[PDB]
Amino acid sequence: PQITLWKRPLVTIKIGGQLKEALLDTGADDTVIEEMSLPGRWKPKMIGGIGGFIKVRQYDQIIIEIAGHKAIGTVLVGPTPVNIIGRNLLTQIGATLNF
Amino acid sequence: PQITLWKRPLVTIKIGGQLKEALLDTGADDTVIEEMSLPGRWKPKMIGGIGGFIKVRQYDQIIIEIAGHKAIGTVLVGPTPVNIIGRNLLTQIGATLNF
Ligand SMILES: COc1ccc(S(=O)(=O)N(CC(C)C)C[C@@H](O)[C@H](Cc2ccccc2)NC(=O)O[C@@H]2C[C@@H]3CO[C@@H]4O[C@H]2C[C@H]34)cc1
Ligand SMILES: [Cl-]
Ligand SMILES: [Cl-]
Ligand code: NA
Repeated sequence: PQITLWKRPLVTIKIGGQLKEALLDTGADDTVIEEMSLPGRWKPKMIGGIGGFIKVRQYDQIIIEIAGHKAIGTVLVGPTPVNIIGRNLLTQIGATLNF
Repeated sequence: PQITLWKRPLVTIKIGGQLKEALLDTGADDTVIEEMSLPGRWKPKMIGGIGGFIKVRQYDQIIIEIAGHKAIGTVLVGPTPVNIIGRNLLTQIGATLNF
């Protein structure tokens, strides 16, 4: 699709068999999701947002569908105000910015 | 142009007679610039994201040139760690996300 930006670019994602809403976020290097259960081991990560640095849990090689497109990659879990799909997964679905 | 997302989508902007580097950010409703002077009236605002809230000054009807494309709108000024071009101005330059 071609997504205009008059409204937030919200999509449905599927992760762990569950549907969630998330924002397509070119300003995010990484994908950050609200608290949820994921399989496997996690690693620590500090990320810096507009209001400072939070701790998240980094899970690698997670199956995730984004607007019907299949991806497999890193998901950060923690106290984000919105689920954000960052560049690590936007690249996997072939997303570009155009003007 | 077509901008891939392997790296941060940074562009040069012209704002208030100054050149800055800013991120084309589909996850930002609003445009947020590091401390600078702008002309005209402003009012305070609180904006939130990862890490919490920051206080900014809201300037309306500010002309910005974004990668060569002129656009007018509201600009928030304050202690952002990165200059962000949000949806309020991305729409005006005709930016879309495509996959
Ligand atoms: C009302 O207007 C606005 C304008 C902007 C913002 S916001 O900046 O909070 N934000 C909103 C998102 C909903 C979180 C845009 C986002 O695209 C930031 C932009 C941004 C980049 C870098 C520093 C501060 C802000 N990205 C970022 O949080 O990415 C993570 C934070 C860091 C950065 O790269 C990774 O991506 C994830 C996890 C890591 C809030 C209100
Ligand atoms: Cl505006
Ligand atoms: Cl349009
Ligand atoms: Na003004």
